Amino acid sequence: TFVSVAPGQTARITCGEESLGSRSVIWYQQRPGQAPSLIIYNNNDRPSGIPDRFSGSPGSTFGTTATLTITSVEAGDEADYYCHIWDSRRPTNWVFGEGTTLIVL
Amino acid sequence: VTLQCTNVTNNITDDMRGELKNCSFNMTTELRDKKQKVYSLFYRLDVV
Amino acid sequence: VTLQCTNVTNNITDDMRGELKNCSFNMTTELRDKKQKVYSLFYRLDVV
Amino acid sequence: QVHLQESGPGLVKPSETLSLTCNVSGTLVRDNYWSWIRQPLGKQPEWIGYVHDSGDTNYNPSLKSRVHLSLDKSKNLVSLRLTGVTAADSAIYYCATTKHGRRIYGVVAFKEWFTYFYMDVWGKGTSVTVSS
Amino acid sequence: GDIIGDIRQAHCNVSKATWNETLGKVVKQLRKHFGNNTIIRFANSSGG
Amino acid sequence: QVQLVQSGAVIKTPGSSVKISCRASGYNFRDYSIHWVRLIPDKGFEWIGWIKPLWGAVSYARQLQGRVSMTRQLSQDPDDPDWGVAYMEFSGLTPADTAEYFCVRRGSCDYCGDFPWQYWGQGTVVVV
Ligand SMILES: *[C@@H]1O[C@H](CO)[C@@H](O[C@@H]2O[C@H](CO)[C@@H](O[C@@H]3O[C@H](CO[C@H]4O[C@H](CO)[C@@H](O)[C@H](O)[C@@H]4O)[C@@H](O)[C@H](O[C@H]4O[C@H](CO)[C@@H](O)[C@H](O)[C@@H]4O[C@H]4O[C@H](CO)[C@@H](O)[C@H](O)[C@@H]4O)[C@@H]3O)[C@H](O)[C@H]2NC(C)=O)[C@H](O)[C@H]1NC(C)=O
Ligand SMILES: *[C@@H]1O[C@H](CO)[C@@H](O[C@@H]2O[C@H](CO)[C@@H](O[C@@H]3O[C@H](CO[C@H]4O[C@H](CO)[C@@H](O)[C@H](O)[C@@H]4O)[C@@H](O)[C@H](O[C@H]4O[C@H](CO)[C@@H](O)[C@H](O)[C@@H]4O)[C@@H]3O)[C@H](O)[C@H]2NC(C)=O)[C@H](O)[C@H]1NC(C)=O
Ligand SMILES: *[C@@H]1O[C@H](CO)[C@@H](O[C@@H]2O[C@H](CO)[C@@H](O[C@@H]3O[C@H](CO[C@H]4O[C@H](CO)[C@@H](O)[C@H](O)[C@@H]4O)[C@@H](O)[C@H](O[C@H]4O[C@H](CO)[C@@H](O)[C@H](O)[C@@H]4O)[C@@H]3O)[C@H](O)[C@H]2NC(C)=O)[C@H](O)[C@H]1NC(C)=O
Ligand SMILES: *[C@@H]1O[C@H](CO)[C@@H](O[C@@H]2O[C@H](CO)[C@@H](O[C@@H]3O[C@H](CO[C@H]4O[C@H](CO)[C@@H](O)[C@H](O)[C@@H]4O)[C@@H](O)[C@H](O[C@H]4O[C@H](CO)[C@@H](O)[C@H](O)[C@@H]4O)[C@@H]3O)[C@H](O)[C@H]2NC(C)=O)[C@H](O)[C@H]1NC(C)=O
Ligand SMILES: *[C@@H]1O[C@H](CO)[C@@H](O[C@@H]2O[C@H](CO)[C@@H](O[C@@H]3O[C@H](CO)[C@@H](O)[C@H](O)[C@@H]3O)[C@H](O)[C@H]2NC(C)=O)[C@H](O)[C@H]1NC(C)=O
Ligand SMILES: *[C@@H]1O[C@H](CO)[C@@H](O[C@@H]2O[C@H](CO)[C@@H](O)[C@H](O)[C@H]2NC(C)=O)[C@H](O)[C@H]1NC(C)=O
Ligand SMILES: *[C@@H]1O[C@H](CO)[C@@H](O[C@@H]2O[C@H](CO)[C@@H](O)[C@H](O)[C@H]2NC(C)=O)[C@H](O)[C@H]1NC(C)=O
Ligand SMILES: *[C@@H]1O[C@H](CO)[C@@H](O[C@@H]2O[C@H](CO)[C@@H](O)[C@H](O)[C@H]2NC(C)=O)[C@H](O)[C@H]1NC(C)=O
Ligand SMILES: *[C@@H]1O[C@H](CO)[C@@H](O)[C@H](O)[C@H]1NC(C)=O
Ligand SMILES: *[C@@H]1O[C@H](CO)[C@@H](O)[C@H](O)[C@H]1NC(C)=O
Ligand SMILES: *[C@@H]1O[C@H](CO)[C@@H](O)[C@H](O)[C@H]1NC(C)=O
Ligand SMILES: *[C@@H]1O[C@H](CO)[C@@H](O)[C@H](O)[C@H]1NC(C)=O
Repeated sequence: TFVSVAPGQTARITCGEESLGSRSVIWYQQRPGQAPSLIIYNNNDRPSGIPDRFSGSPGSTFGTTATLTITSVEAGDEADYYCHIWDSRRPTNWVFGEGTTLIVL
Repeated sequence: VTLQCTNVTNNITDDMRGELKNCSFNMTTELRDKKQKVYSLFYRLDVV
Repeated sequence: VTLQCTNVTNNITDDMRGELKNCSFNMTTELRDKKQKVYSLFYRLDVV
Repeated sequence: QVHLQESGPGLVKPSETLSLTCNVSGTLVRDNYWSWIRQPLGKQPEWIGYVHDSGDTNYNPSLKSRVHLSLDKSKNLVSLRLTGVTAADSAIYYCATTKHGRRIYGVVAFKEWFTYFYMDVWGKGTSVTVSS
Repeated sequence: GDIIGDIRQAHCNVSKATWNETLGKVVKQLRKHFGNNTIIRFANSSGG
Repeated sequence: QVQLVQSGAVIKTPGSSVKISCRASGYNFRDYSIHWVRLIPDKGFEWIGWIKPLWGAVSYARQLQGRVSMTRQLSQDPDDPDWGVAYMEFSGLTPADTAEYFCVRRGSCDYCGDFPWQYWGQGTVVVV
């Protein structure tokens, strides 16, 4: 669960199980030592304050995995990422997914 | 054959009821000796 | 039924191949409970 | 402005009724969905539950018995309560504000949707450990 | 076998503007056999 | 011949719910309707409702709706396909409902409405 990408390139964070039903993922960002924050609050929609460089995967597909694509990776992306999936067949996931660290050169 | 059926993988709420049952059973293959274990899906209006 | 076949009793040379297979199997008798063990002969173009 | 000031005993003896409060900033407790998150040491965080007045008090079914969330509208305070803590709940805690939202995937009249949750702003947190 | 996607109920649709207009027709011709000022109502097939 | 055998007499309390069998035999049960007639003293006969027993499509009276329910059970064996049984669950009784209950059947007559009932049941008296 470690992805090392030098800056200038792109990054793809993969979390969660396979797509069983129609999903609605929730993506977070954990600062080291601090409290987590929010990145994506739907399949693709994001709140204000973060740039457009963060993106997500649509949850209208069946058989894929909840990705997290980042274009123009900078030094501020050196943090811990957590997926929080809400599938329509499995019940409420009270724990977050596989936390992957995106360390940048 | 006497089936063995569980809930289909779905978000089972108490208000709704299971429309589709799982029903994994035994059935003879094309060879008369062997018996494969296969599964299917079945509606609730087809199993008792 | 899943057969069990050996070479027919013959002088097996490496150049020739077995044209007739032995193929002793199991098969129900006229009674539904008992199962006799019978044997036959079969050509190689009939068994896989 | 929105932020969350917390409290905590920190070092707790086992098998004790653990409690934890979390202050407000500007916004009142009566007008937001309130949720609580525990993050273990170096692990992925775990949703303790979510609380609100008028019904929305559904807990995490893993614990489901020793937890009790509660509101305090007079002090403008939210509160967590744990009864009989073992040595596995030694973690950090988080009070947080959450927004809801429905994602329809079919007919809305056949109850074919769900209401998810997401926590936009979080508290600063506290380390509540249990040892001797 | 498997069901891909979501478990949704099969349904049917009719247009409410069209269907209520058609019941406005058949409630007029029904009064030709049962007289006027007759409060015609419908129901949903009591049993069976 | 056509024979309709009913159930025996009962003694019920106000607020109970009777069930009156009517076992038909001697004809193909998947063809002919079965009605139910209640005979009250000082009021004459009174209809209740029919049951077309191919599928089980029923229709009751207007003043007895919500209180009557008629089911049927067919004969699912090819060794004896004529017999069958109709039912009637008369719910929410009253001391003003004590009467005699008859299950009838139309005649195989072809110039003949559904209502000129030929063969009758033996009669079941119900006391409340
Ligand atoms: C008989 O009549 C009924 C009555 O209308 C009709 O039911 C309708 O069924 C359709 C589907 O068959 C339902 O359509 C869904 O609608 C929801 C809600 O969208 C509406 O509301 C939002 C509010 O914000 C508006 O923005 C939007 O424009 C609509 O007005 C949609 O969300 C659904 O689409 C998503 O989900 C699908 C499956 O997941 C995807 O295939 C689709 O692409 C959408 O996914 C996208 O959006 C997601 C949103 O987060 C996003 O996360 C994804 O990544 C992706 O980008 C869907 O269209 C409709 O609601 C029903 N009507 C009512 C009143 O509820 C029957 O269809 C009709 N029968 C026949 C045979 O015609
Ligand atoms: C063909 O389609 C028709 C039309 O939909 C169906 O008729 C409906 O059947 C359902 C199921 O029986 C009915 O739903 C029930 O309604 C009851 C009355 O609702 C009123 O009262 C409640 C409070 O009691 C209010 O909340 C509500 O807003 C209404 O004002 C409810 O009491 C029932 O709920 C109870 O049972 C369920 C299940 O156990 C529990 O989850 C509940 O908590 C509660 O205990 C239930 O909701 C519906 O009313 C019918 N529609 C009507 C009468 O117009 C037919 O059923 C369908 N055909 C077939 C064969 O199914
Ligand atoms: C219908 O009928 C035709 C006519 O018979 C068949 O055609 C013959 O098929 C056989 C089998 O393939 C052929 O036999 C082979 O001939 C090869 C060529 O023979 C020359 O070379 C060898 C040395 O290499 C000399 O000794 C010989 O005198 C010839 O000068 C041989 O090389 C083959 O032998 C090899 O394989 C066998 C088996 O593995 C070993 O035992 C040998 O030691 C050696 O390794 C073999 O003998 C024959 O030539 C064909 N006839 C022709 C071409 O006229 C058809 O096959 C048949 N139809 C069907 C469907 O089978
Ligand atoms: C997969 O399945 C699970 C199990 O059902 C779903 O979890 C439920 O989600 C619904 C979301 O609507 C919750 O419903 C909410 O209940 C509140 C009160 O709950 C009472 O009842 C439950 C049992 O029914 C008790 O356990 C509990 O203690 C309470 O006594 C209501 O107040 C809520 O209403 C509010 O939200 C709706 C949303 O539309 C508004 O319309 C209302 O006006 C109001 O604001 C709401 O109805 C439910 O509690 C959850 N749990 C259970 C056990 O049912 C998942 O949602 C589902 N889907 C996934 C994971 O995608
Ligand atoms: C009806 O029930 C059957 C019986 O459980 C379901 O089939 C089985 O489902 C499980 C869970 O998806 C499968 O297990 C998985 O297998 C993959 C590949 O081997 C593995 O990588 C996973 O870790 C997991 O073990 C299993 O393969 C599958 N089949 C059998 C024969 O057991 C079935 O899914 C149910 N019906 C529906 C509609 O879901
Ligand atoms: C399908 O066949 C298998 C093979 O016989 C059955 O499995 C055995 O069933 C008997 C009777 O219940 C048990 O005593 C054995 O312990 C079972 N063995 C195993 C390895 O499972 C099985 O029950 C049959 N039915 C289904 C639905 O699978
Ligand atoms: C014919 O039936 C017999 C009787 O069951 C089979 O013999 C047994 O086969 C099983 C499965 O291979 C073995 O575990 C037993 O040890 C066998 N017992 C004996 C006494 O042989 C036999 O395999 C069947 N098939 C053939 C081709 O004979
Ligand atoms: C039933 O479905 C058909 C096709 O899915 C609908 O016909 C379409 O209606 C829309 C709305 O006016 C038009 O824009 C399309 O051109 C129509 N297509 C065709 C092929 O006719 C129809 O309206 C639907 N009816 C109901 C009651 O939902
Ligand atoms: C499975 O279906 C039965 C059918 O009555 C239901 O009672 C039960 O809640 C469903 N779910 C589970 C997990 O058994
Ligand atoms: C029997 O037939 C097979 C068929 O390939 C052959 O290889 C084998 O040499 C024959 N003889 C024996 C003794 O197995
Ligand atoms: C149905 O059509 C009639 C025809 O005039 C109209 O008056 C009525 O408002 C319509 N809608 C109903 C009965 O809901
Ligand atoms: C009922 O109303 C229609 C209106 O067109 C009228 O023609 C008819 O005569 C009326 N019926 C009677 C019995 O008057």
